Amino acid sequence: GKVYGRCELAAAMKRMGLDNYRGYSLGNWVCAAKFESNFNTGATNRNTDGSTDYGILQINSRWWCNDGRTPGSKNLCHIPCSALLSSDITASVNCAKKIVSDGNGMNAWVAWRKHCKGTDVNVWIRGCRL
Repeated sequence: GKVYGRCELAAAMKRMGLDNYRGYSLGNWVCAAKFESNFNTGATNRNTDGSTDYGILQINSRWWCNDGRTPGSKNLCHIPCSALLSSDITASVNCAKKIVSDGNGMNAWVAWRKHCKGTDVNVWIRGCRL
């Protein structure tokens, strides 16, 4: 589990095809990861309902991944939640693509909605030479 750099993560996400995935430019995804986890792939947050949020994009164990300890995990991304704490963002990015395609866009992420939606997201990739 590592803390990525901003341009480091922008480059990895660009490579994985997130740029304009579902109409969302890259700065959206980099802003969302900054505010969801401060770029830390190992972050976990436990919730009052017994679900936990895993990794760089704080993906929740009730809906998206299965950790074994969560009431009625749908496991919609078909992954163990531990896969989402790896230094390699691949599992997180592929599950994030199912989440943004679920019908509510990037609004599935509370941090994106509060801290990124409606701000200038272009700044999050400035300087990166992508």
